[PDB]
Amino acid sequence: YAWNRKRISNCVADYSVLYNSASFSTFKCYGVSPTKLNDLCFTNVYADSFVIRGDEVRQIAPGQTGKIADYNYKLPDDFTGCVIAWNSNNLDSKVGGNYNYLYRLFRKSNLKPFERDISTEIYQAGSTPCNGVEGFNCYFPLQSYGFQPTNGVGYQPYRVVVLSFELLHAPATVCGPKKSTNLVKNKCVNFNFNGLTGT
Amino acid sequence: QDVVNQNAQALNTLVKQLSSNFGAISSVLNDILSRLDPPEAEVQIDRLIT
Repeated sequence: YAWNRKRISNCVADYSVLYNSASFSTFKCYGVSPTKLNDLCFTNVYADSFVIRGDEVRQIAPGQTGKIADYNYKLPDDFTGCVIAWNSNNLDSKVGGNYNYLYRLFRKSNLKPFERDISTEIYQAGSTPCNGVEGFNCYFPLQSYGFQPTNGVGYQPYRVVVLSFELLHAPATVCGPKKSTNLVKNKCVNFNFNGLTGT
Repeated sequence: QDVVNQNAQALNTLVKQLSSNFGAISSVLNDILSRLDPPEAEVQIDRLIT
């Protein structure tokens, strides 16, 4: 419910370094082929990171259902970018269980794509206005997690980052290690200017 | 004058039709070609073709 948003820009990027880093549980790219990522020049790549349960990772896609993707996180249907997720259990192996995380049970208004749910205060469930007593028909949505090594291998904690980079918006700044080249004129040749391609 | 005007209007509409997505994720072939793998770019190019 509280995910960081690391705004990233003005550098040269890479993708192959993310191929041998770890066999992530899912490295799935929508709108772009993960093989060509080092050939085009993006515009203001974002970075959202958090940790969930390993079975819920399916909910991270443009138009899925699921309590997390309905009350915590929301993707647009025209999303262009991709998701990386890997089981983080060896570093998050607490035999007593790690309980430093929470998430929603129910929300009045469901989230628009990419909107922070800062409304992490008391929540009213039904009738009998509780006014901050957590009584009947007033349920706290924030429920902890069951992340421990004894839990199911599918229920282990998973670290996820969703590189959400928009395209064709401004002077591009995020293309990778493609090298420059001398400039010629008066010859019918190919070209590539910050991703703008043609001949 | 009507002949010239009608021909020019038809030509302009035809050449402007090149800038519509028709449902695809772009309006220029080279973009989809450099941005996608063939097994997926097939359907988008097909939409643009129709």
